[PDB]
Order: sequence, then C-alpha cells, then structure tokens
Amino acid sequence: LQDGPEPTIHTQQAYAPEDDFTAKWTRADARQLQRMSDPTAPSRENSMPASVTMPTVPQDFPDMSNEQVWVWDTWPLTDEDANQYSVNGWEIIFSLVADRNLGFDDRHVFAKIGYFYRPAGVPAAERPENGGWTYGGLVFKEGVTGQIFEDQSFSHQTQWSGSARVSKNGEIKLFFTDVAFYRNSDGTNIKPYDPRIALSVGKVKANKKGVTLTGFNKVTDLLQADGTYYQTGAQNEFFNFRDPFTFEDPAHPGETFMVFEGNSAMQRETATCNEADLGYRQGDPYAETVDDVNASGATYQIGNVGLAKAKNKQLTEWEFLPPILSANCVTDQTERPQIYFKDGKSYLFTISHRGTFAAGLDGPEGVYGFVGDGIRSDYQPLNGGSGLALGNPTNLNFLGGQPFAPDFNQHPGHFQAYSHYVMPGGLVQSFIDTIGTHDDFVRGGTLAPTVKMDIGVGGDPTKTAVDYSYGSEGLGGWADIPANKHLFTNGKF
Repeated sequence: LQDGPEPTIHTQQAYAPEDDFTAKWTRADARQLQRMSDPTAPSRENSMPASVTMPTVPQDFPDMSNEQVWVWDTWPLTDEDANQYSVNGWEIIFSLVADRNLGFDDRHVFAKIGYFYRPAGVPAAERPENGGWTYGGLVFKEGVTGQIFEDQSFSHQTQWSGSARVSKNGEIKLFFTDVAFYRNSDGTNIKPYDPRIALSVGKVKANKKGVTLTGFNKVTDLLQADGTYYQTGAQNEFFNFRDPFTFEDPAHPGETFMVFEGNSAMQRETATCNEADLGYRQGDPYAETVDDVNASGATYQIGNVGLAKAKNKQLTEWEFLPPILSANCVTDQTERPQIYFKDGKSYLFTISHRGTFAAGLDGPEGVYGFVGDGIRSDYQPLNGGSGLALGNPTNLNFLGGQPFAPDFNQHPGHFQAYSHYVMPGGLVQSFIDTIGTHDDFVRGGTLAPTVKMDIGVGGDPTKTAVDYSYGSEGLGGWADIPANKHLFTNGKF
C-alpha cells in the first residue's frame, strides 16, 4: 500500500428490503485502488495486485460462433439460487449478439438476444477449443420487443442484458432490457433513449437434434426509471437503467427480488455530492473537501444499484425499492449487478469501466465486489475497502486509452474482458473487447477463457484471490459456462 486515505468504515449491518438505507461506495474506498497499484510498474506491465487481476488472455483467441455474429454479454439458465442448468443434456446460454458485418463499436444499437447450446458433461478437454457452442439464432421474431413502447418512431430498437429463469416444468422467464432509441443519422438524440426492464416467457424444447425455443411472443413492461430512486431521461439524457438479475434471498423466503443498474435520481447539471459520498475518517491527511469534489466534475458520475420486489407470483408486476448501493462522485456505471450468496453473506458484484471513474479516482476495467449481512446492508467493498475483485491487467500509472485505440504504454489486456458474470464456485465468465498493443490490436466479440476467483480467503469474507492453478496458468475453457444442475423435460421438436 502506497500512502493514501484510509477506507470508509463499513459495518455490513443488514436492513429490511423496504428501508431506504443505501450503502455508499465512497471516494475514500475507491482511492484504495490507487494505493494497491505499484507506482514503479513499467510500460505495458500490470500495476495491480496479481490476486485481483484476471489472468492474461491470449491475443490468438478462438471465436465461439465461428464468426457468424458478434457475441458479448452472456448469461446462463438459472433458478432462484443462481444455479445454472442443462436441459435434456444441453447447456443453454443467452447472449447479446449483433450482425458480424457491423463495425464492432456500432453494434450496441443493433443488439439482440440470441442463444447458444452444447452437450452437457463433455470432458472439459474433449470439448472443441472454441467451446463447442451451436448458435441457435435469435430468441425474438422481428417486431415482438417493440410492442411495449407507445412511441413507435424509434430509429433503433434493441434487446439489452438481463437474466433467464428456468422452472422445473421447463418454462423460461427471460428478464431483459428492452430499449428504444430516437436518433438522427449521426447519432444525436431526438429525445432521451427509452430502456425498460421487461419480461418474456417461453419454453425450451431439447432433443439429441439440439435445442429450440418456443413462445417469447409477448413482452411485459415491468419497470422504467421513476425519478425519485432512479434517474430518468428528463434528469439525464444519457441515464443508465438496465440489466435485471432476479433471485430469492435466503433471509426473505417466498419472495422474489431484482437488482439492476441505475443512476442516483438527481438532475444531471445541479447534482452534488456530500460528506457521506466522500466518506473520509476525521482528520485523514488525504481528505478532500466537498466543495473541491463538487467543483471537479465528479458529480457527473452518480451510478447506483437498484432493488425491486415482485408483487405477484407470475413476476409480471414489480415495486421499486430504494437503491442498495450508490457510487456518487465515484463512477457513472455500476453495470450488470448480481447478488451472490455464500457462507451466510450477500455479495453484490458489479461491472465497471476504467473511463467511467470520477475525476481524482482510477481503477481497472472489471468486477467490483461488495459484501454484507443482507441484500440491503452497509456493504463492505472487497479487498482492503477498494471494491476491486477482478480487474483486467492494468498499468494504472498510465492512461487507459480506448478499446478502439489502446494507449502506447498500457498493458495489452487492459480491455481483454468485459461484462463479467460470477457463476457458482466463483468461476468467472466474460467477453473479449480488445486485446493488443497501440499498433497491433484486435477486437473480440466472443467469450474469454473462464477463470476462477476464490471468494473469502482464510476465514475472511472481505477478500478474494485469483486461482492461478485453475486450467492453464489461470485460464480455463474458452466460453465455458458449465451447468451444475440438470433438468429433464417434456419439451421436444
């Protein structure tokens, strides 16, 4: 540790889901990331501790769809405990996909949800190098996902990330972000975009032939930003609102909860941070003033993790609860939040970019983690209060560059992995954005090798460590999304 501020003291104390306690990931906490970085790290070398850095992905990577489509954010078939399922001998995944003819950076506004399947239980090394997935095509027929929007003049209409529950009778509830865009030919908004948390129900049919899906013809509009707990388009043209992950909390049986990315509901240009947001211990030599922070531009970075509760058993009606985590003046984006249960603890994992960090702060691309005694709690950021669980190899002493333009001095795996997702046994799956140096890089659009992150080193639930023995030198199978539970169903085709 370099000298710096102390981390904010977090109690981990549980609260009721309905309470409006909102844990803060503080500037104090986030500044621990800089303290863990090694100032002397030379050009293109990782400066972050190996134990919180994803193993380096080879630039010579296979493609999981044989280049049929761009693939990114991926999620398995789950139950209320986040166990991952095969059906009738097939592991099944949902992924954001886009036409491979698109420029990689243009794909976001043409995203759709597709699905892949592969035989379950094939010896991990008897499996093809690329994962052995079969692309099943698109989940939705043309025109289905548009049905929820009153305003049909949209220029673009996407399906963004979420989660998918499978029932014992083979029903699939697909929770996703249904998004409408209103853009001129140059990308400028005619009005703010319209992302909604949505549900679509279907069925899995699976044979020795493979897997097909039926249904997914009706979409229920579940949630949209309210303006009290979660920032709206009116409040912020480029507000975040997406990524439903649903689950059952062991401490609140028979009820269903959802976490999702949001922003703190403040007016963009008059937003302010307070002393809680900064979070310094009295008389820390490294303390900032509220005025200094408020004047820096840090107030433009006000991401949050939301929580909602299902009103019925069908999960077609939801009630907003107050945010469970705020990163005011810390980051714009806490993406793809998920709650992970282990050893009596609630782990909130979330994904962030380097570039979204507020002025005065810095951190790698990757997984940020938080632990508490309840789904609403005074969350403790993992690893010395920093919040870092699994960062891409990063030289934090040098600029980050961009995935379309890596920085001259940056580690070539700075953008090697994004939209990570923590599976049972701490196995982490993610997709490749960019690998390579400033003058020799490639884009991914395919999944990275799965890696292992051991959660709770010693008896300490606040620490994690990458397991570098897993697979080859830390890298497991390409696109490996293993099922730990298995279902057999009526459905066939």
